[PDB]
Amino acid sequence: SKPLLPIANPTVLRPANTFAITDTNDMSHSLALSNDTNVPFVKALDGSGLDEMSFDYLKKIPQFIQSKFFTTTTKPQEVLFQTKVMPHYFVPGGDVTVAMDKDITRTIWQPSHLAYITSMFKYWTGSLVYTFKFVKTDYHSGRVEVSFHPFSDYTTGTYSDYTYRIIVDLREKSEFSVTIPFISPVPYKRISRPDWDKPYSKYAHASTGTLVLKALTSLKATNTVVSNSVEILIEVNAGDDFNVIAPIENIFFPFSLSPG
Amino acid sequence: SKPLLPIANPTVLRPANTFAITDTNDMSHSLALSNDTNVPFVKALDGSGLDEMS
Amino acid sequence: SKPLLPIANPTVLRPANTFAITDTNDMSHSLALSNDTNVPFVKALDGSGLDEMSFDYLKKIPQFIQSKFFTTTTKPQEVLFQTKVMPHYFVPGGDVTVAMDKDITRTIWQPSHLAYITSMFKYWTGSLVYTFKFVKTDYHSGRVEVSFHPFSDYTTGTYSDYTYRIIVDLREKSEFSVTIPFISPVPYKRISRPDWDKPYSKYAHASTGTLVLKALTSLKATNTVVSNSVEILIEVNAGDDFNVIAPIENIFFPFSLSPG
Amino acid sequence: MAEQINENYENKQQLVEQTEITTFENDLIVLEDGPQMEESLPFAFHGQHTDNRQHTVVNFLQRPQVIFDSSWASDVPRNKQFMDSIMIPDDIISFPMFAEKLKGFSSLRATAVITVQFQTQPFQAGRVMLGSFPLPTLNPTRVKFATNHVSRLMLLNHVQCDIAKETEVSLRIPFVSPYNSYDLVSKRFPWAKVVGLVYSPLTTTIPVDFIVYGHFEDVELGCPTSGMLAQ
Amino acid sequence: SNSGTEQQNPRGSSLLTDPESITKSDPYNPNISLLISGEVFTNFRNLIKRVNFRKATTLNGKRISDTFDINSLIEAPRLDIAQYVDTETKEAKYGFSYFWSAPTTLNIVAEMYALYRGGVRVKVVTEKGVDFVRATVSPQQTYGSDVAPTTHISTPLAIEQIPIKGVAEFQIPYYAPCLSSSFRANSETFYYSSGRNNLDIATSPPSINRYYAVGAGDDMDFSIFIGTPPCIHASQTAQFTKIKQGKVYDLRYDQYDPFREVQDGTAFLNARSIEDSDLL
Amino acid sequence: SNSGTEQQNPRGSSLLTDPESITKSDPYNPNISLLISGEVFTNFRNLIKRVNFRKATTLNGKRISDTFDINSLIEAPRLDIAQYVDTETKEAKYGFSYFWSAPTTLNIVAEMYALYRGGVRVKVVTEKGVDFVRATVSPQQTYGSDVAPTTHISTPLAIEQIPIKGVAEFQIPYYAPCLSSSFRANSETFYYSSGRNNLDIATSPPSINRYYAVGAGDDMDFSIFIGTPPCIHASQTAQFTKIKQGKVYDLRYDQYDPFREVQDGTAFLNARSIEDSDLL
Repeated sequence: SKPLLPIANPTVLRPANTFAITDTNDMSHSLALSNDTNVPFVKALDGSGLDEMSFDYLKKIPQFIQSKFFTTTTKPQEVLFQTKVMPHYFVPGGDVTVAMDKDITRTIWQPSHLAYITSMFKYWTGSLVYTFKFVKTDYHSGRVEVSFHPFSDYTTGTYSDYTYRIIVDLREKSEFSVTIPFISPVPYKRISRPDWDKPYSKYAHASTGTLVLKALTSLKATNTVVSNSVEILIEVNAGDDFNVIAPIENIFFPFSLSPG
Repeated sequence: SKPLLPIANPTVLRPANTFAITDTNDMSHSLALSNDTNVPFVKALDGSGLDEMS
Repeated sequence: SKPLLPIANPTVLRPANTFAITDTNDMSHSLALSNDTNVPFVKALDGSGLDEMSFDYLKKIPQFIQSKFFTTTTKPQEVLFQTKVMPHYFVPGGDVTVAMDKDITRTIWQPSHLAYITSMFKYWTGSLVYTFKFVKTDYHSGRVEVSFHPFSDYTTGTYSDYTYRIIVDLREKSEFSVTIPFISPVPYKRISRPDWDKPYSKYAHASTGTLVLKALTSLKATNTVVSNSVEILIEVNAGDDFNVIAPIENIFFPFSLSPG
Repeated sequence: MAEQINENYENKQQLVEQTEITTFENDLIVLEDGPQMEESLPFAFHGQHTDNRQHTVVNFLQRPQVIFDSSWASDVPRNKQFMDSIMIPDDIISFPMFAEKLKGFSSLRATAVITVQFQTQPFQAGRVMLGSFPLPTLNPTRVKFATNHVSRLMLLNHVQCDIAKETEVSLRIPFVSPYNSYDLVSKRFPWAKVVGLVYSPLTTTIPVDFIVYGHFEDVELGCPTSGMLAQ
Repeated sequence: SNSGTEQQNPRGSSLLTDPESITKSDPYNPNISLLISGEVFTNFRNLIKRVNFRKATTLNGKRISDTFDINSLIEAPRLDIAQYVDTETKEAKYGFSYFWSAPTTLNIVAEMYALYRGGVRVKVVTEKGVDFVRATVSPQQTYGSDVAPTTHISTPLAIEQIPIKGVAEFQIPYYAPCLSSSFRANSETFYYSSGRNNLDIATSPPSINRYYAVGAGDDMDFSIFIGTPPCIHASQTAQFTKIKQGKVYDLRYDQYDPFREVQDGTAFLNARSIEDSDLL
Repeated sequence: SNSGTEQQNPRGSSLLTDPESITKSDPYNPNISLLISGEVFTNFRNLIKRVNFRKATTLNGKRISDTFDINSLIEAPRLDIAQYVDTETKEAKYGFSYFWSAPTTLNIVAEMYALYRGGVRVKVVTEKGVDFVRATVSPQQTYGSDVAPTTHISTPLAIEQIPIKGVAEFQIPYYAPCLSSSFRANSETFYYSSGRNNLDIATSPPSINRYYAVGAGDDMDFSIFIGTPPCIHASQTAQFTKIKQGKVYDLRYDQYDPFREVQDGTAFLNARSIEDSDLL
């Protein structure tokens, strides 16, 4: 035959498909035996059907973020623990501390599990789950008050009776874990460099509010059989609606180590 | 398999789609997580269903 | 008519289709009378419907790899033959031995049938079939033990009673052929340069284990009518599940000869 | 098939008797004799030497085996070990009950179960963490950074114990490897390294004692082998 | 309830169910990521498809080849300690450095897992005047031979033409004996769990600078969660201490990305990669 | 059973059925090539489609043409013996060499078979400044004439434009009188079994270096298995003996592949192709 052909649609040509995009198509060459040679997805390699790669699995893993004490010298209404409500923290003592010279040592503060996982994004949302462990016996005793102040600080003139709180009687009880909801004027808050020693009024863009663990009582204990100190162990979990968007940031660069 | 292919229609290539036009298509790269990532239209942001842009 | 046209999808252009791929399409020009001019496939050119090009046909062809002897001086439990379980070997005396000068001669060890066919790939799997010929009469006699040690060597402290073995009574019988299965911790083992004189503990990446042909008995024979030596002739065949993957290697370069 | 017309040699397909593993294939004649009309004594007459049960080689692996039996005082603080590290399954299958049974097997694919006991009179406090780093010989770069600190171990697969609440604790570690099984003849590719840290120190002088048990479930034993390597 | 004697939120329980809300009501808000972001993020398996620049080859000559291991790209690059000496006052200042390297989107995810499975995608950017770029994989080790060939006759070849396609995109499959392979360094030598592969990028005419960007192929999958890697603060890139001959950036980095400015930090004097035994 | 008096595993029986397992049970494991490799290999008919570089034309001048036989490309190239003389001590060292040639994926398969049938695919890479490349086939022999024409008026022509497509891909059909043709050299002269064809690659402007890569066309088929060819170890490419003026590689090779490094081996002094009569 061999007849002519009508003109086609005007095209526009690129050097590469868009690096930025997750989907659509890729122009690479296949160095395999055939094109679109792919390895089938095999699940439960880790022994469980939980997709260990899923964000909704990783985010739900508890992690210790700070320790406090609760003693027989604690006054009532004394704050034991006070944090901005935010997913990203620093690891307490798990710093990377390398020697530079015979006597110069430097310390890199290391990221929370949530801090690392949200490190590449820009905004977050959803409820968080704060767990409190009390390493004690059935023969210590104490009331703590976990009150969630959604928009404000805990300062002078801050009555905790306005806020969803839980007054837990720690006689036999030993642990405590609440889901702190996402209450904010913004559908998303900012991921940031974590700062323990900041109020909420600063970092107002990265936190929803402040949560406070407050003593209602001194720690009751007979000194001849049990101790006077009891360590508060705080963990952070990331709820179920915890959603994270806008992947145009980096707060933490990872590196690998060299074998020694 | 790998057989030959017939010749295609003659094309004509541009540096850009026409700036002037409202519609049709745009050749840009998406800097989002995925291509054709778009925000849904939400109406009555101004408190009324009147399209304040119309 | 002649109206305008909408813009097309953004394309990306290459100098050539991917050399590496077996399938998909090729951009070449046809120097024939018409495009996609192809010669129809005609089978049984070789007189048989077996696709002489199929890997699953080529792999199933027996080939002699080493000779041993079995005499009236052989002690019981003496190893006659010991090999790593692997498809690729060297041809015994079929070396390429060319003269370089009036008195310089060099020898190229030549590849097994399986060695050559798997030479372009990287990993193999599947069962192998080792054949043992005993060039004797009905008036020789002997027991041999063919025991497959899947993960280990044959050394001191190696009892062959732990392993699938065959104690064959060679009075009238003369031949012997077993399918040695693929037992390994890896779904595939490595194709390599073959080495007879290596144990399994070295080449642990290329072999499944060691197979051993061991005498259970001296060779019984009256010296006035038959001989004292009987030659063991070993062949190697490559099973039916023998699968070979990852075509990114070359161990053997072929060449053609010049007419003399 | 190459066709073969044989009339001088019988296809002696009998005289071929496999006995579990070993196959005899014989010429001439096979003979077998003994006392004829064999009976057995009923079970009341003997059987004072056995239990009313049978033990395979899969149990003997499902049996708990004591690995550790020790203590730790109040001098060890958070993020420091209270028990020695355990390689799975090297520090388990090296005990004679298991090793005598795994011998003669190529490999092992099973989930391992590490159980730990804890002794407490009700006046003692503290918490303790038991985690497992997968495949420590394949990623040695990352082992000691994921196990020198609590809150990098507990996001791994871990199990905690409140000293004044839990008297037993058991972590289930499923088999996981780039491979199918665990090479027994060469002991290559252990699939976890159990480490034990202190989540919070003791509050009294009285140390705490602990027993570490280890067994396997979901057991798939490999091919029979001699299991000896050169050296 | 929210408190009690049993462990109120163990790991195995956190993966499945959340504790009661402080409100003793429904604490959950509906997902509206698609309504504000315009896109939804749920799995890191998709996010690793994003290609970012990973390494650069500068310190060789005008060569026609560049061979290097593939699994090393799934690792995050080594962090190095940089010794700086003041050309005037001769006292030492000390910082951190990525030697002609940087991590990728891929490397942020891969460092949380133990094994990998699937193909790696490599895209190259070259200097001007380069006409072609060719990619080939080879096994790095002819097993049982002290030396590996310098050519191959049945390996994959893939040619991209720069002046008509400026980025040379290649996809390197998964070729390893095992189900899922390993990508970090180890001292295992008996038999191997990694698929050890080379990748040779050629340029016609021969050139000096090769810029490599890496990303996840479609079939990319990681296996066992192990934990968060050792990290460095991103803000440490802009912090610097001034000395006589110039600036000393806490996190020093090279022109690994052919599109980033060259930071005005003076060259160091010695480099030492942080070993696992250096951690205190 | 596994043993007996009849031949337990002849050829004709090995092609169809395997002997009993040593386990006296099922010895077979299931095919999982698609599950690990991501692809399945079963037939060499598909593998020959892979194109690798085969020869190079350097030792002519700045010409506008390069004519050569097509069936010679299905052969593996001749292996040559190289005489090296030490510029100092004047003793001879001896190695092997591929004179501006190398085998292809295609050549590994074609050397196991006797006859071929189908079209050959030839792809060319040229030097800079070349604008066009043209391909034409011609019969090499005007039968019955002592000379062949220098032009033709009804032959195939195929033009590729380099600066917009850098690799000039051509496909040469199967034109021979017989069902399946022969591709190796013979002394047959009565009538012929090979389809003797030339192939003329032109360059505008005329150039010197022509790099050719060959592969199997879709209709490629080989006929009669004959056996494994004479081979050379691939590891012999990196082994060398040092002399005064440089290195002497056991397997010496040229820049046949315009993307491979030039190996640092000194030129030889004499070349001799291994004849079939040289084998001992």
